[PDB]
This record gives sequence, structure tokens and C-alpha cells, in this order.
Amino acid sequence: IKTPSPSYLKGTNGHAILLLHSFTGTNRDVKHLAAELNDQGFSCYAPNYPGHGLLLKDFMTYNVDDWWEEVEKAYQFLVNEGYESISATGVSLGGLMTLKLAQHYPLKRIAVMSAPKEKSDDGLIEHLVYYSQRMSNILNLDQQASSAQLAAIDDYEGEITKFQHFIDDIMTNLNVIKMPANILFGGKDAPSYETSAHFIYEHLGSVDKELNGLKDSHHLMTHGEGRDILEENVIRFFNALT
Ligand SMILES: [Cl-]
Ligand SMILES: [Mg+2]
Ligand SMILES: [Mg+2]
Repeated sequence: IKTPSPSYLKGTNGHAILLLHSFTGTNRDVKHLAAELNDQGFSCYAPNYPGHGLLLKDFMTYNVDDWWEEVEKAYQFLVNEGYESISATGVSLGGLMTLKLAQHYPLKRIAVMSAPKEKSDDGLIEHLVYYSQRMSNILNLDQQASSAQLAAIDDYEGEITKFQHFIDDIMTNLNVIKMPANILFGGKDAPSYETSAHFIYEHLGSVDKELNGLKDSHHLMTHGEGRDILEENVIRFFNALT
């Protein structure tokens, strides 16, 4: 049980793309999309947020400051490798990280999948419970081990509040994002993600921006139904760099 190492695909076209994963996910959320972009010539870097991949109690000793710091380090890695063209994409939390990156750095373009404009305490807790349940079954943890992981959720309340403020701060400042942008959501995701996507699209400062609601995509747009259409759309968007 460990947090995965980052995934760096070297390409040939001189353009680099950061790919950022979901809350409680890992970079396996973006593996296929990264590889497909690299097959088109891009360099791709998919970091893993600290804490992710660990059992729930350990996971909850990291927070949004740690996850953002890793994103900053990933961007700096690409700068230090010599890339002059750096772009970003991500799903859910990774979409939020992409927007925050765009507020900090001269990204060439961004593609944001399934970003929320707010999250409730109950919604975040439910995601932690699902993560803990899935981890325990994969690891075949016994009754007592699995039960203790869920016991620790109450002490994460302050970090949930921090996560909510992190979202709010990004959403308040979308007007500062001005590079070309592609905002995507899935028609088989909850309605709130369509509402969120419209809000994000409308508040971006970018002159060149598009909104794509893909009817057969689910929340994790990179996986499952609709994936070929999602990838075609995202790859076409980044191919405008070439
Ligand atoms: Cl999220
Ligand atoms: Mg292919
Ligand atoms: Mg609609």
C-alpha cells in the first residue's frame, strides 16, 4: 500500500500536458488519456496527490494544501525539463487543480472535466466512505481493520472545510483565466455538474472557450461509457497547439 509514483511520458512535439486525477483517485484515472495524447506526440505528466492510494486514516493526514503543492511541483518539473509550452487537464478535483494552475501560471490551454462549483460536507464524506470500502475489499481487510478506517472520518472535519474554501476561492476568480479553455461535463453525471460547468464556462475570462456536455459520459469522464468521444474531443482541443 503506497501512493503511486508520477507517470512521465516523453513525446516528440515539444508540448507538455499535465493530467490531474480525482479526489480519492490516483493517476490511473488519466492513464489512457495520457497515453493517447503521447501517441499524438505530446509529453504528458500525471502526478499522484499525496495521501492517495493509502488507507483512509493515513489518507486523512493529507489535505488540499498537500495536493495543490504536488501539482505545483509537477508543473515545476516540466519547467525544469525545459518545456516552454505547458498545458493542463484534469477530472473533478483535477479540473479544479487545472483552473487553479491557470490562475497561477501561463498555461497554453486547459481542459476541465466534471469540476464542481461547490461541494457539501455530506458529499465529500460519502466519497471518503466509498473509497475506504473499496480499499478494504481490494486489500481483503478483516472486519476490525475495515471498521477502524471508517471510524477516523469525524476528525477530518476541518480539512473538509478547507477543501470547500479551496473550491470557493478558485470559483471567485475565474475571470483571471484567459487562455483557451474547454469545459466538459457528462450527461450521465448528476445535474449539478452541468450547472457547475455552465457557471465555470460563463465566468472564465478566456476569449477562446467552449462548453461540451457529452451525453453518454459519466462523472469520471475518462473511464467507461463515452470514453472514445471524450478522448477525441480532448485530443482535438490539444492538437490546436500543433
Ligand atoms: Cl471534487
Ligand atoms: Mg489509440
Ligand atoms: Mg444542457
